[PDB]
Amino acid sequence: DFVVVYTDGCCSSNGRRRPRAGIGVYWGPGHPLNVGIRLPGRQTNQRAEIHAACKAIEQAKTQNINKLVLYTNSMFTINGITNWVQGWKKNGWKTSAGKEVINKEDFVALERLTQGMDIQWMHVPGHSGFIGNEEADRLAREGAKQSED
RNA sequence: UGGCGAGUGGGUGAGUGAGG
DNA sequence: CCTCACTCACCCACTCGCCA
Ligand SMILES: [Ca+2]
Ligand SMILES: [Ca+2]
Ligand SMILES: [Ca+2]
Repeated sequence: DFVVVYTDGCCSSNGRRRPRAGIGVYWGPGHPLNVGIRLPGRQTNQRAEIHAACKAIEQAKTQNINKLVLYTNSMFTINGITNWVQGWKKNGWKTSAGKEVINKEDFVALERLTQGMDIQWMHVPGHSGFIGNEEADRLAREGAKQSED
């Protein structure tokens, strides 16, 4: 009934001068939907993690899939979409310190995708998961090595 | 009061740069 | 496995500064 997918977002030189952010998605051994692309827009790891998910819900919708089990090591991504967003719409998208929520654009994009979607968000220990997370990371790393389109 | 920018030190986890 | 240096961003909350 459900489908299991592994996503990762990386970023070479995160917070440095020339950051390169990539995303990776893993469905199955040699699954043709396995992808590792350079992330357009601002080059951060947090944006890569959110949009690495985003691409998974994107691809699942093109497969008439609505029940998803989504794996990512980003507690930022998981806690934001499952918790913080509801309070953010209520307080005008303001962090605990009163400043604007930086990745609002990415979280709005993510939730817009979760509509009509039944996703079970699951966390992976970044250094203790099995080959699903390990590979998905490798797709992200090699995706950040590419140029944009 | 509104706007803006730095911190403080606990939590969540992430992504890195340089070396053995 | 070991060592230095970071940022990305949020939760909890109380402090400095800047502008009307
Ligand atoms: Ca984008
Ligand atoms: Ca104030
Ligand atoms: Ca850490």
